[PDB]
Amino acid sequence: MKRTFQPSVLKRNRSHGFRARMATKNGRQVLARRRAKGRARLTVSK
Amino acid sequence: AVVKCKPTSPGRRHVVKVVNPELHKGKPFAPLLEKNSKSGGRNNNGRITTRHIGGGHKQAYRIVDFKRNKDGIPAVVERLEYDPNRSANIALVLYKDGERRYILAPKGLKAGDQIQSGVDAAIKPGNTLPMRNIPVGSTVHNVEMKPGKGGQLARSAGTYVQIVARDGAYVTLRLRSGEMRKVEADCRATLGEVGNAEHMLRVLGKAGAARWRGVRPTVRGTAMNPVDHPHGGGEGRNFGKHPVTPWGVQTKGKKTRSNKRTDKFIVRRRS
Amino acid sequence: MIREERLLKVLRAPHVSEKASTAMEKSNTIVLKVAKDATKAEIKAAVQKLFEVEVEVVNTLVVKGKVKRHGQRIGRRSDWKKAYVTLKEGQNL
RNA sequence: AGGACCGAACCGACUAAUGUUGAAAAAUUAGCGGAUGACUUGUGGCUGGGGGUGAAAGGCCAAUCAAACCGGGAGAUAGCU
RNA sequence: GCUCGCCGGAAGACCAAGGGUUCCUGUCCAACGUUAAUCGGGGCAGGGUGAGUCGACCCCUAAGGCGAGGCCGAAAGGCGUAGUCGAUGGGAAACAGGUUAAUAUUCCUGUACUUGGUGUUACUGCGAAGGGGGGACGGAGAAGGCUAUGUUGGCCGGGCGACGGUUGUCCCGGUUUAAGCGUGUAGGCUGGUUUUCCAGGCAAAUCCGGAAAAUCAAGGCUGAGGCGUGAUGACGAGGCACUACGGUGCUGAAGCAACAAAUGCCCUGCUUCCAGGAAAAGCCUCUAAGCAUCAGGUAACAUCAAAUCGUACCCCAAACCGACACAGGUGGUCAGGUAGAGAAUACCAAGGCGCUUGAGAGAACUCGGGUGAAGGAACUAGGCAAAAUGGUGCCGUAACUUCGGGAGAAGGCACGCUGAUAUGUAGGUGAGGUCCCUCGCGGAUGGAGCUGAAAUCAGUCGAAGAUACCAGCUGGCUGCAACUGUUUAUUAAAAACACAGCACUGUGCAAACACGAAAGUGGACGUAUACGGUGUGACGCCUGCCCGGUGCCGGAAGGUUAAU
Ligand SMILES: [Mg+2]
Ligand SMILES: [Mg+2]
Ligand SMILES: [Mg+2]
Ligand SMILES: [Mg+2]
Ligand SMILES: [Mg+2]
Ligand SMILES: [Mg+2]
Ligand SMILES: [Mg+2]
Ligand SMILES: [Mg+2]
Ligand SMILES: [Mg+2]
Ligand SMILES: [Mg+2]
Ligand SMILES: [Mg+2]
Ligand SMILES: [Mg+2]
Ligand SMILES: [Mg+2]
Ligand SMILES: [Mg+2]
Ligand SMILES: [Mg+2]
Ligand SMILES: [Mg+2]
Ligand SMILES: [Mg+2]
Ligand SMILES: [Mg+2]
Ligand SMILES: [Mg+2]
Ligand SMILES: [Mg+2]
Ligand SMILES: [Mg+2]
Ligand SMILES: [Mg+2]
Ligand SMILES: [Mg+2]
Ligand SMILES: [Mg+2]
Ligand SMILES: [Mg+2]
Ligand SMILES: [Mg+2]
Ligand SMILES: [Mg+2]
Ligand SMILES: [Mg+2]
Ligand SMILES: [Mg+2]
Ligand SMILES: [Mg+2]
Ligand SMILES: [Mg+2]
Ligand SMILES: [Mg+2]
Ligand SMILES: [Mg+2]
Ligand SMILES: [Mg+2]
Ligand SMILES: [Mg+2]
Ligand SMILES: [Mg+2]
Ligand SMILES: [Mg+2]
Ligand SMILES: [Mg+2]
Ligand SMILES: [Mg+2]
Ligand SMILES: [Mg+2]
Ligand SMILES: [Mg+2]
Ligand SMILES: [Mg+2]
Ligand SMILES: [Mg+2]
Ligand SMILES: [Mg+2]
Ligand SMILES: [Mg+2]
Ligand SMILES: [Mg+2]
Ligand SMILES: [Mg+2]
Ligand SMILES: [Mg+2]
Ligand SMILES: [Mg+2]
Ligand SMILES: [Mg+2]
Ligand SMILES: [Mg+2]
Ligand SMILES: [Mg+2]
Ligand SMILES: [Mg+2]
Ligand SMILES: [Mg+2]
Repeated sequence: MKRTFQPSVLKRNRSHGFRARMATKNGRQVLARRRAKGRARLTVSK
Repeated sequence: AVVKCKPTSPGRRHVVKVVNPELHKGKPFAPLLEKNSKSGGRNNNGRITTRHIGGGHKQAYRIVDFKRNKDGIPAVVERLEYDPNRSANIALVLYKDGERRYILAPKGLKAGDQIQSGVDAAIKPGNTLPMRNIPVGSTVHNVEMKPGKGGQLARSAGTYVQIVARDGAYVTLRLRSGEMRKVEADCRATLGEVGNAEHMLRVLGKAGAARWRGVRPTVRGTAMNPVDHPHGGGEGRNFGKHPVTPWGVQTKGKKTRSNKRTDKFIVRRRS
Repeated sequence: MIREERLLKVLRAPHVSEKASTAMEKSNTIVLKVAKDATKAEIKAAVQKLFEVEVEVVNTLVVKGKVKRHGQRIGRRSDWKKAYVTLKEGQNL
């Protein structure tokens, strides 16, 4: 059966990558939160 | 010519084709083509704003000359063409200076016919004039509403407008709706009726034929749940409401025109 | 013209292997580890200056570092660049 | 010619049996329907939660839907256990 | 290693996506592997990915995104112009052979090609952010011409048979060779050339478009394949010699023809239909400002350059998506033989596998199958399930019908093999020869050779000739829905939804309507033969009565009635 996760790196980076996050104020707040928590990986980019 | 299909399959039994052998069989005139990609009835928010639009055949946009401004220079009709973008056929016309244009094809116009625009033009079908220079009583089409703006009224297959009166700055027109409406006499009009009057006689014959034209299905309000439409709900076929639109406005006789700005120019409503 | 400073950085080591050995004997080709940002032009220039040979052509590839475990702790070796440098016939290095 | 016919690929899911701590959180086997079209499929795009989308089943919107998920108001309130 | 079995439009091969070292070699067997494990996609170490031509990057745009100014919005922001991004599409160029444990159109051998920079020489109107051409496009169908490929023959090498026979009309194997360059064919399209003029192509234009002459009628464009060359080469059955017995090294015959033949190519063609079928750049061409015997252009020759990143490996799967070495899911390409209409199906080839617990036993019962006396739906809610029917040709075929259908109605007959007709027919293909010949990839004639149905007659074997696999059960009455479609992913596929058709109604264009504090946007680059909403639902015959209620439309004498 087809399951929900059908990986595409291009779609991954466009939807959730660093530059998508930087593009909006809400996206920049995601990054602010994840820095404040001290995540080793801010985004799907790495 | 209107031709009934023979019932060699259920989907053909009720098809009635309108087959015009005059129409150019080749490709259209490429300098006057543009892309028009489809909307699906979605606006720039990406939301559906007109339901029931989607798919259908790809279509190139032909640049049609509704202004008919090229005054004084005669043009000969090269060929009549199918236009996917509209009900009327169009005519490729060649000006004496070597410019080509598409016009709405009037009834009767054929390859070889001359046409001209401007005040000095002869009163014959295809000729465009200011309506001050057209005799009261004339049947016209592709009528401007504002001088210079280009034809807006009576463009659809088989339509036309009568100039019924002139009074000073204004002519009065009988529109196909039946509305009597005033328009400035400086507004241009083309003589004759829009061609392809057989257009209305086609019978699509099957569901798919509407789909080819980019019309998606209509789900009746009463086939839905209350959450979806005012008409929705009921154990079995119930109704028991005044018919309304999906947004709850009464849809059987309630008038929706609200334009005080243009009321002055309506002499008599279609009624 | 590449500067002699730059040329002195680009070549990092000779690369020792059976494939490298066969390359030298069969096809007069030395295999080098080179700086990761070294171009083919620089590697050619460097080999000609520093080894005093004549180079026919340079082929390069980037070797991706292996992931490893060192007491249940993931690490990764560095990517590095390998140059197959073909010398002209007669030249010896 | 055809939303034509029979029939593989392909798309589907009518019947039965199995399975039901499964081989599988929806399948397998044997049959079954469509199979040039209102067909089917790849890649990318757009529509966002009282919102979308819906050939309309309250269907679907990441194994979640008569109002998604995540975080917060938050130790809601609980004459109940 | 020898046998056996299984897949073979795949369970083989090559990819994209995704993964990321799983690849190869050595070594180890704790854990992992549903068992053992000396083995492994497991541990450890080492190795391994080579590009002007493949792909990315790059140039170009689609949907769409972002968006200087801008317009709009309490703030955040929204929309959008110029722009700028964005492939799933357009845009230069490489092939064969060889090679590694592991890469190869990347290394090597041989033979090519593309674009650009410099220079030299000759000749010369070059010049774009602009103009024009081109790029550049649908569905279906039909044939011709081809090739991939196969088959047979010839050729070459080998064979003479474990058991009757097998020196032959016998057996086995091989019989391969690219891009490029040259040639210009089946086919397809199109009249050509010169001159003069011109309200068009924002300006200009020698270009494009248009007009009028004159003259000539064959000129051009396009184009598969074939042939030649590439190739005195490469490859080559096999033999011979070492072996570190796994494999290396050496040499090398034939290398032709006929027939069949694609879903591939000619073909972005041709015919036809309506639902009328991207864009932009590269490319070609035209000039503008400008530049002037300069720059620049064209040609030839020489030389230089063509970076960077990807390249291992899996990829219908034990490596991706499913928590698993999970009967699931996953787009593209390749397409051998016999039978067959076939990519169905059966058996095979190349190749790949036997599915990571086995060994016994031969109870009940369960699962999946086979057969069954007599009966034949008595079973059951219900013929559920099973059984059955099943091909081709010919004959034959009812009601009813919208004249298409119903219909494969129903039902009947034939069917293998052998021989003859005919040592292989009708048909297809077509060599040599002969003649003509704008003398060629030509035409006519000519039929060798090759291939080859279908039928009839006669005979013949079996219980049975559509022998397997494969492959309609049929008929009668009736409800519902006209029909093909659609639907509750995962208990409902239906009479439900949709549908063509019908009607009412709104809507005069800055349309109604919808999304949206708005700007805007969709409706539509549409304009009443149009568009929205609502109900009904092919077609046929039709669609009655009631306007009090509630809506809607219209009215305006009077009553009542807001802010003020
Ligand atoms: Mg509608
Ligand atoms: Mg309707
Ligand atoms: Mg319902
Ligand atoms: Mg409601
Ligand atoms: Mg009822
Ligand atoms: Mg009632
Ligand atoms: Mg090289
Ligand atoms: Mg490389
Ligand atoms: Mg069909
Ligand atoms: Mg479904
Ligand atoms: Mg099945
Ligand atoms: Mg059918
Ligand atoms: Mg079928
Ligand atoms: Mg319900
Ligand atoms: Mg769900
Ligand atoms: Mg709620
Ligand atoms: Mg609180
Ligand atoms: Mg609590
Ligand atoms: Mg088999
Ligand atoms: Mg590892
Ligand atoms: Mg391995
Ligand atoms: Mg042990
Ligand atoms: Mg074990
Ligand atoms: Mg390992
Ligand atoms: Mg701004
Ligand atoms: Mg914007
Ligand atoms: Mg844009
Ligand atoms: Mg771009
Ligand atoms: Mg692409
Ligand atoms: Mg390999
Ligand atoms: Mg051949
Ligand atoms: Mg096909
Ligand atoms: Mg590979
Ligand atoms: Mg297993
Ligand atoms: Mg699996
Ligand atoms: Mg598939
Ligand atoms: Mg098969
Ligand atoms: Mg048993
Ligand atoms: Mg049993
Ligand atoms: Mg049985
Ligand atoms: Mg019995
Ligand atoms: Mg019996
Ligand atoms: Mg009986
Ligand atoms: Mg009974
Ligand atoms: Mg009983
Ligand atoms: Mg049954
Ligand atoms: Mg059965
Ligand atoms: Mg016979
Ligand atoms: Mg009844
Ligand atoms: Mg139905
Ligand atoms: Mg269901
Ligand atoms: Mg079901
Ligand atoms: Mg408008
Ligand atoms: Mg109904």
